[PDB]
Amino acid sequence: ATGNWGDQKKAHQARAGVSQVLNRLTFASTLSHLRRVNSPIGRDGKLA
DNA sequence: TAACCGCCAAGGGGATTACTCCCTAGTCTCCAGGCACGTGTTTTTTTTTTTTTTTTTTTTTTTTTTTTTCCTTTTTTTTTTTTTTTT
Repeated sequence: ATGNWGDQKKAHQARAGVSQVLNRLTFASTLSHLRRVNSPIGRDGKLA
C-alpha cells in the first residue's frame, strides 16, 4: 500500500515507488502501467 | 766408493811493531729550531619553516501548478485487579 519495499521502521533504506496506484483513466493507460519498467538510478544524475 | 787418516809440500795472509795523522773529545759562546701553551674554523647536530601531497569535510543539485494514498507506533516489562484454593 505505501510502496516502501522493506521494514516499516527502516523504510528510509527501502526503495519507494515499487507499488503504485493503478492508472484507471483509459484501457491503454492501464496496459501501459501494467507493462512499466523502472530504472533504479535516481532522477538527479547529470550523467546521460 | 770416497770418508778418513797419514804424509808431504807449498803458499797466503793475519798477527806484530813502529810511524804518522787526522778526526773527534772537550770546552766555550751564540743563536735557533723544538716544544709547551692557546686556539681555530670546519663538522656534526638540532631547530625551523616551508612544501607537497593526501585525506577529510561540507555543500550543492531550474522554477511553477494539479490529483491521490499511508501514516500520523509498538512490543515489552511492570503493575493492579480478579479469581480460586485452603484451613
